Amino acid sequence: PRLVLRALENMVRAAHTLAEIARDNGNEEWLERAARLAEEVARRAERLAREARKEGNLELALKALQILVNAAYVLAEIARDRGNEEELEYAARLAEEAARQAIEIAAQAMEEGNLELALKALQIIVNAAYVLAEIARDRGNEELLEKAASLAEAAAALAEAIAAILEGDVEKAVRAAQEAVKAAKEAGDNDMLRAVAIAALRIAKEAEKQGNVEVAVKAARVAVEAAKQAGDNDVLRKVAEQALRIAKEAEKQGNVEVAVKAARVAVEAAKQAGDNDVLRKVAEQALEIAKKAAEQGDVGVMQKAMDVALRAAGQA
Amino acid sequence: PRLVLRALENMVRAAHTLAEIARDNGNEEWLERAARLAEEVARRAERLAREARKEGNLELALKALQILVNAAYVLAEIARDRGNEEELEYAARLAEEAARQAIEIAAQAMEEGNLELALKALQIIVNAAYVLAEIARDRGNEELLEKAASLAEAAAALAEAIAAILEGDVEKAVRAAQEAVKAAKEAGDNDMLRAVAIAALRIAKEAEKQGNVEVAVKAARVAVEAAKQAGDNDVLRKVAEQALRIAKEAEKQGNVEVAVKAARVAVEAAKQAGDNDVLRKVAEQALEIAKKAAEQGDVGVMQKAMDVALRAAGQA
Amino acid sequence: PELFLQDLRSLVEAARILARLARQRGDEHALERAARWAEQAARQAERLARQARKEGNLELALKALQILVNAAYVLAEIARDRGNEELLEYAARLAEEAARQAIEIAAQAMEEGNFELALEALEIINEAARVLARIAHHRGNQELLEKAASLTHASAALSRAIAAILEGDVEKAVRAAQEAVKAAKEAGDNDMLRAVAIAALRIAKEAEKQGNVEVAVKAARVAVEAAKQAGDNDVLRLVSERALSIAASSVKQGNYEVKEKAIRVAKEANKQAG
Amino acid sequence: PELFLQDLRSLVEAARILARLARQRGDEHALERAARWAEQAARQAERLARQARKEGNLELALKALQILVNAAYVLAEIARDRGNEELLEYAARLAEEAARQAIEIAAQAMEEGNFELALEALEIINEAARVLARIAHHRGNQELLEKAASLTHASAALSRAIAAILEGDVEKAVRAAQEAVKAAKEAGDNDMLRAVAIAALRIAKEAEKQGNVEVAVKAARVAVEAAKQAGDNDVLKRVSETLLSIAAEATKQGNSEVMEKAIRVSEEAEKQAG
Repeated sequence: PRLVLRALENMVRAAHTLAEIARDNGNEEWLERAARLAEEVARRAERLAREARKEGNLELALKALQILVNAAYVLAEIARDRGNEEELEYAARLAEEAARQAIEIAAQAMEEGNLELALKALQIIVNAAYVLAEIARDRGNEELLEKAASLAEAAAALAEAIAAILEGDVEKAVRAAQEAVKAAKEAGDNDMLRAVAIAALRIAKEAEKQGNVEVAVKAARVAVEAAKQAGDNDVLRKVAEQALRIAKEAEKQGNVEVAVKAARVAVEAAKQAGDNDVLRKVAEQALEIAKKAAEQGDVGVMQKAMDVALRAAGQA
Repeated sequence: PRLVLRALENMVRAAHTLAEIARDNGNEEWLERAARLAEEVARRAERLAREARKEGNLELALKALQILVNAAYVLAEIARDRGNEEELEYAARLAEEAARQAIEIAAQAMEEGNLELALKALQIIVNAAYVLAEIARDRGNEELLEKAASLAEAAAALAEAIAAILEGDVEKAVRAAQEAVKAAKEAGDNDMLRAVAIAALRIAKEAEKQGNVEVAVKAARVAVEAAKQAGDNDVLRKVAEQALRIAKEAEKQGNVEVAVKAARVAVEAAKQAGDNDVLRKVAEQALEIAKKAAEQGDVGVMQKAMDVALRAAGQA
Repeated sequence: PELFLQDLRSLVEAARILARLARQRGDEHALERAARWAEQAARQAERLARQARKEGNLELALKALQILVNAAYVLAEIARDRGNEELLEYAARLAEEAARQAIEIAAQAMEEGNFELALEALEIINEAARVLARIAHHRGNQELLEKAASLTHASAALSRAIAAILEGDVEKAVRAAQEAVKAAKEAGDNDMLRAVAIAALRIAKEAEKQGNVEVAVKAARVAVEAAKQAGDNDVLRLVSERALSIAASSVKQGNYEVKEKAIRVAKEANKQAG
Repeated sequence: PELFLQDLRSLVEAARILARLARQRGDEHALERAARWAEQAARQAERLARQARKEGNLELALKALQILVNAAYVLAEIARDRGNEELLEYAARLAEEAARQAIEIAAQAMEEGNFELALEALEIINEAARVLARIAHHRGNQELLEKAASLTHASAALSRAIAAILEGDVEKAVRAAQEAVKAAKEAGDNDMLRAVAIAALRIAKEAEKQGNVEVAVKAARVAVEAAKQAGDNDVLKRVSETLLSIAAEATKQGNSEVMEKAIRVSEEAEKQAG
């Protein structure tokens, strides 16, 4: 394992030196040799990364992704001086596909709570953003420049959110997350949305440990905002389950207003998902919330508790 | 190590079978192969015996000696039907120095007090002597019958005496030892007589534990009979040490008559060596015997103690 | 010990920052000051770098070489802008020596199968080559540029063969080695050819470990090509011995034809050794 | 298990003693009884000796073979007086297969380098011939006497050679083996020749361990002599392989002549395998 990664990286570094030497001298044969060398290494690296993911070692996988990103940088360096569109297209495909895989790694790492992997993965993603930018500029395409910028901003917000997950300021975390969904919704990238949602889920998980059900619901409001665009059914399920967990804490606190808002979120998500067991569990808890709101006896809150629970039943 | 002995023994088996088969045909070539093997076995076995005499595992040596006896039998079996004297002579010469070296092995074992090795070596000596006696009849050297016979008979008498030492009737052992020296004296090998004297020293060394100083003097009387033939200075020196040990105990036991006789034996040995240090130490203890006899008031024994002490002094 | 490398690196960094500053703020006295600091750091490192082979810590050795390579970048930059082709000579000699030493380190590591060090030494060689190319660009030495391209190609091929050995695809390794030997022939260095032969020996050793005698004969055929061009009798002897390993393994397989080839290869190696 | 052999020995002594008394008594019925006492042991013991090759306790195996040889003597002691050749032929064929199976045991023991068991098996072989010879004394075939003598001679020469290996001189051992192969050439048994070949292989391995490749070439040359006199392909493989092993050590010594010989003879062994 380790050796083969090192060796591939060293081959990429060799391709980098050769491309430097060739571009200084202007020799076409040396450029062609470099291109041939780089392509074969890229094909090798792609297979290695696919295997490393199946081995389930995320750390080795993200090193393989970094090797691929380095390879893409060299390929782009060759291509942008060579002057062919398919070479730039291949580099772009490599970069975006690596970024997809990297975000899937990051998503898994965030749900596992492995900060080290997640941080490394964001660095890989930032590096991919650099490669994408270099390609996009020299190719001349505003849409791909807009991808790179919006992805980079969303990544920066995710980094800020990860920092907030270390720091424990959940208001700061939500402030970041609001910008994160803003960027992600401007991009329309499914994996970026998936990442934002999973981040919001862990933010909520921590907010529950702190007992801050209010900010947890604010985070859930962002989570549904993203999830409603994305259609990740299992993420919608995780969101709905968490929204009920949050509502149960809001019941235990006696904060029926927060509990009713938590139901208002839960039903919004459930209506997209169509999961019947979730829908019935949601309506079940909606009646439990309404029961406790009736024990509090707040009439205007009960009109809402009615309206939500009855609308939920009207979908279920 | 032991592998080589097995191989040599089994080579003798082979040569023996080769002669056993060949005598029906008259196959002189098979007999010649056998004879050449038997000579080689003797040569290697002598080397083995010399090396074993450095290595100190006496069992390897005595087993090699039994192999030499067996090989000498094979030599004799081939030789007697050829009728040649040299073919008997070489085997006789080998057997003599083999037996002589075996007597050194037996001497060492009896001095160390390992009866097991003594019995083994003595049995080897009896077997070696059987080959010498068989050759002697077939060749007509009747004096070699005497020499073989005495060497055997003495070796057997020593074993019998060893059995009597183990039973504890030491005078029965002395009765055997008297016959042993007589037998040896009928052909007169000084090395055999050294081994006999060492056996008599073993008897004395054991008798010091038992306190029958009277029989111990009878054993010393055998010892000096043999030692006076051979003249080994350290044997004579050891005999003096034993005689003084016997005297020192016979004084404490009050048997000054046995003590005086022990001194009478002591000088009989010590005069042959002529070592003034021994002779003065002996005469000094002889005056201690005279002093002890005076302390008993045993007038005539004190006169005899004067006689023996002064006679002992009169030799230095 | 390690601190000396770290502080030597700091002196290189100070020299780098000074040189960068001096290109903005021109002063021949500061330029000479930087040149003195830089050459002193280089020679101070050189003492350690020569010493480290006696000490046998190859990691510290190749790290000392990395210092020399990094310093050579600064020396070349100062020299080419200042107009001192003698400092280009000194830097080139430092780099060429260091690379020659690194090739020996790589050979020893490949004899061990301690490929970690080999890959790193090859990395040092690549960076050394990068500096050499920067130097040669200003001298106009197209020959040195072709050699650098060849060298980097060859070190890459060695790296690929190494990877194929950790992967265990000895056939792909031999296919890569067939490229490597051509690249080394084009480079025209017998010590690089020794590295190629040592790699080919380690390839054949893997093929023997795995029992793949047929591919081992192909590996040996490449190995003896490299050795036949290099002229090193100790390599040719080791090749002949390995060829007899393959021959014995071929008789163990009962394959008379592969035995026959293995003997003919052992005899080619013997014919070149004389 | 052990009691079986001890009781069989007692029953063999009883049959012997009954026949000794029976000749004074002038009685044939006692000879019938004795022959039956003996046969009842012999057939069961033969099955045990065969079975023991599965069980791997070669000490009990060779002890059972010795019991069979001791019985064979007693059987001959009756049969030579009783005047029936079928009984003599049964005993002879039984003894021939017993000696042959002892050689099969010895071949395994010498391949394993267990000279200890080898000398004991060779001891069985040395004694076993005596019964065939004392039978042949009465049957009048000098040809059987020659076979018997030769059978002992070859096992004795192996014993003489084994001693020189344990004493640690491979050249003296090879000289003794050169006598042994001539003794086996007079004897004309392929399985004895296999025992010689296995010994010559173990000797060659010793000579390699001691670095005396020249002597090892002689040792293997004797090994292939035995195989060339009586064919065994797996011997010829092992020999040809070992001769490359010798050639490799000869390469390590730099002795091109001994290496070339070791290759040429490795090739002869392959050429004989065909």
